[PDB]
Amino acid sequence: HMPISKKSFLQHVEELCTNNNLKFQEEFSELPKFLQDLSSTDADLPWNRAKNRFPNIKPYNNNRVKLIADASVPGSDYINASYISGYLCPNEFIATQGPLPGTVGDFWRMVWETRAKTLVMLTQCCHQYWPEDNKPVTVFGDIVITKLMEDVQIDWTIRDLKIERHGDCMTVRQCNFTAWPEHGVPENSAPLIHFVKLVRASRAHDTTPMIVHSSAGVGRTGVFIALDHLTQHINDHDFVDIYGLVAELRSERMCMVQNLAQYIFLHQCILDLL
Ligand SMILES: [Cl-]
Repeated sequence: HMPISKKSFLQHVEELCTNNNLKFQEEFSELPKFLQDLSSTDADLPWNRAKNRFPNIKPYNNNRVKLIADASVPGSDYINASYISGYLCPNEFIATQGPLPGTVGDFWRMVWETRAKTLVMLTQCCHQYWPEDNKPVTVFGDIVITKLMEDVQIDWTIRDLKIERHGDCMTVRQCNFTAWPEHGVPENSAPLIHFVKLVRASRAHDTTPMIVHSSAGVGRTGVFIALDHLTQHINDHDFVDIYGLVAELRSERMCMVQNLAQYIFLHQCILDLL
């Protein structure tokens, strides 16, 4: 196993595609779904199981996002969310599922406690966890959310939200990509790549994470985080290692880049960029 040079990349992909994606499938089937010997037992505890949309998609104990715990309430520290490294720093991202109705409060508690100023939503539209224009204030525990603005563009919608607790407050920008097809991957890579760049340009200049979500927090979320890595990488280097990147992402959250179509789409994006 080795990274692939930019000059060799198209030939590499052509070889993977031949004989009905024979080698693409072989390769993708080589990647285990999860890392052997990293526990995910916290996510399997009885008091946490209803906080997971899919019983087979769980964060690892070591890098799950831990909410402030109440010692008298088991599971008060739990959300199905994982820290994921970015290209320039560890813990740049949190990969999470879109909240379940019963974990909306937990989701906003995560936003508050991590001081996250940017959310990336890859679905439409799956529970709306932000206020409606006609009911623009919502309350979860001691956290209050106020919708401040909405900006609907062709391939995404931007929403600014105020979050407050005990009078302290923060503004959070939600970047909601709206151009992902109901089935399969985007036919055209350009809108998603533009969205990746837009999100990065909007980010807070502090060490706080960006929260990225999709239904399971692994498929579309994995593609988005992988593209944010790959787009930066190819500006600094003349080789690319999508296989190794996915193996690293899976070492931080099981099943990141969940299916062969998503894996192939990452290669198509690189082809389009070169
Ligand atoms: Cl979602």
